[PDB]
Amino acid sequence: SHRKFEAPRHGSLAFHPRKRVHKVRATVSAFPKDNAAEKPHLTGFLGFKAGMTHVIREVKRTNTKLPKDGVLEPVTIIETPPMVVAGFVGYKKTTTGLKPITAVFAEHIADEFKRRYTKKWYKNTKNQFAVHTEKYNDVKAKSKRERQIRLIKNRCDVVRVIAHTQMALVPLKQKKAEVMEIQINGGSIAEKVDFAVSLLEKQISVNSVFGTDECIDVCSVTKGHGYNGVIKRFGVRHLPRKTHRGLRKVA
Amino acid sequence: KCRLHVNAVFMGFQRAQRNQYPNVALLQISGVNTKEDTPFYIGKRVAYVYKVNVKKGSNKPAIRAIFGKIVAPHGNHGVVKARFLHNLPPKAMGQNLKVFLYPSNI
Amino acid sequence: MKEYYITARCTDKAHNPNEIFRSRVFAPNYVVAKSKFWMMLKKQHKVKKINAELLQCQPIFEKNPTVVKNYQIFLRYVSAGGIHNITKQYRDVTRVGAVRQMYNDLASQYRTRQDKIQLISITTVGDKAVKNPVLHQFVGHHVKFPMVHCKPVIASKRFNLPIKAGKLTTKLC
Amino acid sequence: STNNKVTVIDCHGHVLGRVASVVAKHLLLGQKFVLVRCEDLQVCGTLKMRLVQWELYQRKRVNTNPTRGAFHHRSPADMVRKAVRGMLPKNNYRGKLALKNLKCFEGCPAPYDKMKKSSIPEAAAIYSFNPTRKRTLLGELGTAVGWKYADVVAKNEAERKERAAKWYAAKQLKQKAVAEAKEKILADEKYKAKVAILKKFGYA
Amino acid sequence: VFSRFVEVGRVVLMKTGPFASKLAVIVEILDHNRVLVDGPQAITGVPRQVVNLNTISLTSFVVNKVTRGMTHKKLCLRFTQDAIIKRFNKTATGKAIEKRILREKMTDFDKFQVSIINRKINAAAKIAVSKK
Amino acid sequence: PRLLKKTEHVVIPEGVNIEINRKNIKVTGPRGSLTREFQHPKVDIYASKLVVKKEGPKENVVVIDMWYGNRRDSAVVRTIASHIKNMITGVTKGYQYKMRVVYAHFPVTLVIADDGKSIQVQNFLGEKRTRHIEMYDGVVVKKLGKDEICLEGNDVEKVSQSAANIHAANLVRNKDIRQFLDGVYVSEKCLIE
RNA sequence: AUAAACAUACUUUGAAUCGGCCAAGUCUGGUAAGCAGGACUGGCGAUGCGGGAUGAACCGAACGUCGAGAUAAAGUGCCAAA
RNA sequence: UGUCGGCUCUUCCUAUCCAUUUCAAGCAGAAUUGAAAAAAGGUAUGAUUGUUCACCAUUUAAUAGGGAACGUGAGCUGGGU
RNA sequence: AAUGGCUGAAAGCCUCUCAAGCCAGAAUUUCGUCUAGAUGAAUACUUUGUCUUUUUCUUGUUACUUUAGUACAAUUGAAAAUUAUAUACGUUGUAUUUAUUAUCUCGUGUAUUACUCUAUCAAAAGGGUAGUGAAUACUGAGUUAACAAAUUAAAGCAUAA
Repeated sequence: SHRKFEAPRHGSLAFHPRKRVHKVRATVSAFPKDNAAEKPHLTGFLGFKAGMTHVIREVKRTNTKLPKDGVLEPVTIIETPPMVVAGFVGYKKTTTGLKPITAVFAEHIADEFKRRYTKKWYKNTKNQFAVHTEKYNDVKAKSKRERQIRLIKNRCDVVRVIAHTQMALVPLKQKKAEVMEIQINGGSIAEKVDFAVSLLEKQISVNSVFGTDECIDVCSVTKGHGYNGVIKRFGVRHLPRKTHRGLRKVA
Repeated sequence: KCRLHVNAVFMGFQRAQRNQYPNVALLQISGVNTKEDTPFYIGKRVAYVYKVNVKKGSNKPAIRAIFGKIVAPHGNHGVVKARFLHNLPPKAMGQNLKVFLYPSNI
Repeated sequence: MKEYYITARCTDKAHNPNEIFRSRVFAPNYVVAKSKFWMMLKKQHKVKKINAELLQCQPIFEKNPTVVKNYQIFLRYVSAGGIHNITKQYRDVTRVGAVRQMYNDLASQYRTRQDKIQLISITTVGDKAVKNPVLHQFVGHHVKFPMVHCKPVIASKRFNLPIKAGKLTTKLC
Repeated sequence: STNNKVTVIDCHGHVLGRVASVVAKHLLLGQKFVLVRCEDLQVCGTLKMRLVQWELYQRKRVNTNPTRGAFHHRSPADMVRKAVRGMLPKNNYRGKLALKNLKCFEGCPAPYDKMKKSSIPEAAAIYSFNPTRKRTLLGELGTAVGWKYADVVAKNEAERKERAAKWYAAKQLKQKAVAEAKEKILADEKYKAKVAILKKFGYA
Repeated sequence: VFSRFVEVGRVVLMKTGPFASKLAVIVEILDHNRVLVDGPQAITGVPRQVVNLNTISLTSFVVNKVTRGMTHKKLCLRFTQDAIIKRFNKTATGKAIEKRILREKMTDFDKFQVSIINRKINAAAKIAVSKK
Repeated sequence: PRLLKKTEHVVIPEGVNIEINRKNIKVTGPRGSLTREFQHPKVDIYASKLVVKKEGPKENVVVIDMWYGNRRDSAVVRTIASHIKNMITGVTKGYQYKMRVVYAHFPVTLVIADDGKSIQVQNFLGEKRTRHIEMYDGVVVKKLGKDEICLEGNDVEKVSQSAANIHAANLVRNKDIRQFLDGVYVSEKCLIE
């Protein structure tokens, strides 16, 4: 028999399975489409949600009935100290998807970046990138670095820099940095690698990535809530008071 | 040193849709594409030579073989019937068999 | 298909024992030809096997099976609607071959099995008496056509390999 | 003996199901197969006809859990693997081992582009098809149903042709010079004893 | 434009049957699938018979003044006038057929000599081509 | 029924050259060059000298022959011949499709870009929307007179389709089209020369 | 005419069973039914085997344990022998 | 094999009520009527009655028709039987 | 998609095509974007450099420890496209497994190689350059053969990450 009355289904099937992530940081699934007729630039950053407040803003849109004295709106503050570029990676378009070809790293790597490679820092030998730094200027290692640059300029289509935050600039108790790959969108692969090479060990501020009054996309992990019933997870209707064995379940 | 055999593939046992008779094995000799080229191989020797990884303390040979004869053709496509001293193991389906040039009639 | 010349006569009070019935029956073998012959006598002259006796049943061979002739076949076939008389034309060197063509043609074009067709007659027509729209184009003295998209011909089943080397090609032939 | 070599089938100008039937039989005969360019295979019917057939295939899906249901791979190499798997024994070790010897790739990858290629005369489209019967390439059908790597294969194939165009041009020059040097040896006065044997058996 | 046609007088080569690799002449076209070939029985040995077109191959020779239903007496006369046998033996197909007849009467010893000689000649011809 | 040989030909005039490479005909004339691929697997296109008049001399023709083939597949011999005939005419005396604007109350203003490769349709039936139909390569729009435009080109298929694009952009919706006779219609089709 | 001596004729004593169902170049009641009820025969029940992918009844053919051969129904692109 | 309805909830069919794209009219406009593509999204609140049904009062772009053991009782309720 | 059209035959005209070839057109489909996610890839450090199994230490992994056995650089596999394919030829008529004249020694140089190795320039190349060896041709000669014989197992825990 048909359901007597029609109603929209509770919850979205676009978000099933409904499973909690493991890492706190959320990797962006995609980057803006590349355009080859513009100067190279970075297409992303990384910040920490400080909190919310509210503002009053003057309305500049015309033909609107909003008050001329301003409208109260909520805002979210995202603290974004400058990030440090530690290296870059080239990607190649294969018949199975993007494949990283090689990764080139800077000479000096901060201890915040190194902590990402262990699970117990205080019990570690803390020798991450030690061989890479020790023989950085060796003639054999210099030629390998140049070949890596040349290989990317020939057999790569996507260039991303490896940038990490400086956790000493935020009140977070964490000391291990958060690492993100920021894709370079711009000219050819030759001038994209040149842009990334000049960015090694430099600091990139959030103003160099985002402009003024720019609409952007934000990717993050929602606040955890633990085990929950069907009333909160989906929003189904509660059962009558007369119900045996409980009210907050799908009948 | 030299090649004095022809690779024949152990296609399977003489069978029907749902039954199977392991007394006769069906071989597909290399280079024989029709039943009219089969009369040469009727009566020839066929060996299924297989390797067994024996232990050092064992006197069993590392290389063993099962010998048989080609007795009749099977269809119009050069497949033959062979009978062996012991029925071939069905784990050897698709493996290669040696078809020798003896008993010679030339 | 084969030809047979069959003669017989009836010896009973209804048929005089001087009337001889002849036919030229097409059949795969002489047993089938006799059966076709006896159905005609029963269905036309009330002559039955028990009351009659066969005289001759001998094969008929083409005098010159090397000259191409235009055969005109008159036949009747039973369909769902009823019974129709049809005239078909075939080109061949033997009478039996043309009749074999007719049976295969009727079974495909009209979906009519063998046991629904009766071959009334088969004669030889002239060059310009061919009316088949397709067959008429090969009757002239200057028929010429290039056979294209040829598949290469294998000499025998010996050289018929399942997987070959290199690329495959057709032939302008 | 043992067959350690790989039979490389160029799936260009072939029919999907007729290639699969021959390969699936030989996979059961112990042969190792690689079907390069499994996206250039042809199937009967226009694109509109093929897309309708795909929609019927895409409908088959477990109602209570689509993740358990039939998985409809769009890659042409996976289209062929589905066809070949259907012609092999099901749920036994014999059919699993046979399918372990088969590979398609959408182009010609690094090891298989310099190997000897084979053809299946039974599966050639020029033999089994009326020329006016409209066909569809597996690649063209794959793009229409959501195969994202159609232009990656085209780019990789374009590089492969231009590299083979100069390898063949260079090799032709060597073979022409070798053939001439062979003609001077064959016509040489001192080689008469050897050449006489060659001509007597039709080799010269 | 097509160069070889199925017509009366066209010399065809039988590919299968008891008369494979024997020359023949088309004398009458039955229909699109069948022709009558009478490659002179007194010369090539192929009797006047009806053959499907799938079992022959056209050659580049057409006998002049060959008409429909040409008799074997006159066909033999015109067959030897154009010297079809002489001309066919100089073609790639003519030499391919002759080679196969030569090879099929080679014993083991004869194949041994050719492999030894051909290997040396081919290797020697490779040495004679400089690499600069 | 099947035809043993269905044949057609087109006559190459004095100042026209044609090269055929696997059913890829490239006709060159005084007014430019034209190329088209005829991907039918059963036609044979080649150039030859044939007598087309009952008593005239040989003149160069392009012969399109199709041998044994049913009536469904034999219909492309004349189709290909007519396409080649149109391509010959388009490079000697190019095609021209003249169009006229019909309106009852609201005048329609046509804005043609300087290059002529696009047109603008404004105030069609008083609508605020503006149509900016573009044209195919080799098709040029110019305004002849009041409420009249024409398209010039060497390819009839592109000139006619561009004309169809202009008309199809000005269709009356949700109204009686027998009463609202508004739009841009092809008055007549002719040759430039 | 043909067949029939481990033929033929039986005698005594006794078991189980008398819910049946199916097919169809058959029939009746019914609009009809995988419905109800019949005439003749063959079946299933009581029966496995080869085939029809699967199936009480269809087709071939009825069964001690086996070897080698010709076969029946029906098949011969792969699964699957051809 | 827990025997009606309602509450709850998911999914499916199209013989489509609305929204999207089209054609026809005895289509001037507006409002409508017949039909094609299309089942991805929607299809309500109440008085009386256990009611399915029914009939009224509204609101809506529309308040379409049905299936899933006449969906759904170790899911409820127990008004009907 | 329905539909409306262009060019255009069949069928000298006509025709949106129960023909070839195209265009416009949906809350449509596919990419793009969102969520989950398989085999994977890159880099950092620890190693290892012909190979495994059985024991054994550790929360566990890897390296590691011991007794053996085993192999030893050198000819390995590519036209593309079309198929009514410019002309000509039809080059016929056996894909893989499976194309080396037994072994060793003696004799001099040249030449060749999708051959091996080293150095260098390069490089997600069957790459270039130089050198070296191997195989082969020019192109030899000699010795010998008779019976025989011609793939991993089993045990440990010192140190290090």
